[PDB]
Amino acid sequence: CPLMVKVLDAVRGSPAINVAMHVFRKAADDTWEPFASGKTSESGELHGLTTEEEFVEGIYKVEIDTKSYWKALGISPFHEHAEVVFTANDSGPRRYTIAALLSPYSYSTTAVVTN
Amino acid sequence: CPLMVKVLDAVRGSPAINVAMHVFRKAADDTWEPFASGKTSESGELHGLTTEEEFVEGIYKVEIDTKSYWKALGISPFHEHAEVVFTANDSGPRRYTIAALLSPYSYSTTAVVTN
Amino acid sequence: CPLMVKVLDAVRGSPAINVAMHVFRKAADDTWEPFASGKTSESGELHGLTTEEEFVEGIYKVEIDTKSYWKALGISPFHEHAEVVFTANDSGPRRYTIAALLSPYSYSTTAVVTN
Amino acid sequence: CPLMVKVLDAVRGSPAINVAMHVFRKAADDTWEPFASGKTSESGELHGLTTEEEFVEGIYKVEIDTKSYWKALGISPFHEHAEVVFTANDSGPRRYTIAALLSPYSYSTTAVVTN
Ligand SMILES: O=C1C[C@H](c2ccc(O)c(Cl)c2)Oc2cc(O)cc(O)c21
Ligand SMILES: O=C1C[C@H](c2ccc(O)c(Cl)c2)Oc2cc(O)cc(O)c21
Ligand SMILES: [Ca+2]
Ligand SMILES: [Ca+2]
Ligand SMILES: [Ca+2]
Ligand SMILES: [Ca+2]
Repeated sequence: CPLMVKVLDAVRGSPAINVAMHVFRKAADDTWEPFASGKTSESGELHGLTTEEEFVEGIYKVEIDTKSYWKALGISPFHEHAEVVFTANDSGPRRYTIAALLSPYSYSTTAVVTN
Repeated sequence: CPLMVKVLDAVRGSPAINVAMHVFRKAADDTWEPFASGKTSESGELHGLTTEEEFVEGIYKVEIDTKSYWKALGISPFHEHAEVVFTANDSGPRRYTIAALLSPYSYSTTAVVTN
Repeated sequence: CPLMVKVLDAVRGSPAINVAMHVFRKAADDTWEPFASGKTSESGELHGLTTEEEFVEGIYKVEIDTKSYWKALGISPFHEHAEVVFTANDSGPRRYTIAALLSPYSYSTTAVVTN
Repeated sequence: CPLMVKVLDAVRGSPAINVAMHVFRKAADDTWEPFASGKTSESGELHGLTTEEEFVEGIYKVEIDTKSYWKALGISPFHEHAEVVFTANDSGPRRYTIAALLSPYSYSTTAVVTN
């Protein structure tokens, strides 16, 4: 699993379940092409987005639909979504875990990159 | 000053100085048109991006060039930039302060919305 | 003002107002003696805790009563308080701003140390 | 495993390995009694601190020795340690995951509480 996303809810102290996200990859013409999508599980994790072979060097964007998450909980949040944009595999294949910690008016995101 | 951006550096414990950013407003064709830009001051702040009359309801994106900041410090970063996408809404007088706390592999962003 | 504390609320997108805090200085017998205290203003800030002459090198602890804050808002919190423990060091003129961003089950704290 | 701690390094984008921490439990006389200790593994996690039977209701403090971690990497950080203080099991047994994201001048901590 070369790309995994974990989302946590800082209001409830729980995984953020059923959070939709879309991954894009920058094309040679500088447009964002769709790459993968899914939603987080009961553990707040989304696995299986891509494979080692398909996850080539490039600039990737993970768009996490945080607004829909908060609205379903009755909360009108500040952000439309959380965006994570990064260059991947520029020094060879790596495994990426992208984590997001969500509050209505704030989020934090980190990356753990392993060889 | 209806919109201010403040950027902090979590490695140095300092304002993040000379950080470039661009602000975009979402157009009707779902594209991002440039709206304002600047670089942070010695206090890590960027003021004067817009005026009350110009800052109408809509979806705005603040793109903070964090990669160039870490590059100038000789530190290898994860993100291409930090993106803050939000809806500005008219409900009484509202001033928006977007704050971002930067680390090489993580960032946090919050919004302080006041009257 | 060599020491200022700023507290923000990530659920409401606002300064965290009327948050009590106590500052302690570590004594030679490894106990915490009270040094200063106050409550945050309507801007979420607490100034005037100490003076340049009094704020000598040592280990300091800022205990922020986050539990009482969330209780007053009717929101069940995780932490009893938020603790910030640090060494103040003389290396040129130094002003310390401790910032804390509060959510019910999470907090973030940073230090901005300037001249 | 009713109590687990995970520590991440926001400068390197990696688990924070070999981070020492000590857990204390508040006694009836309001002193902090030692409860458990250990260090994080290669995955940045510390498991096996306690058991369901031993982890009774009470106020617990997790003291994470972040200063020693940064110093071994050549960095002089701001904080002496990261402290996480919380009431546990007040509504019956729960499982607690305490996470800390570390930077030299900042840290974030969250809790995931499961039934
Ligand atoms: O608005 C903020 C929030 C910001 C902040 C952002 C993310 C974080 O995780 C933390 Cl701890 C703190 O700190 C600040 C420092 C400051 O001098 C003035 C400010 O307005 C802020
Ligand atoms: O990987 C992480 C990191 C995440 C996190 C994200 C942003 C943050 O600011 C903080 Cl503190 C923590 O917390 C976690 C909680 C958990 O149960 C299992 C995990 O793997 C993580
Ligand atoms: Ca390459
Ligand atoms: Ca309206
Ligand atoms: Ca000295
Ligand atoms: Ca009870």
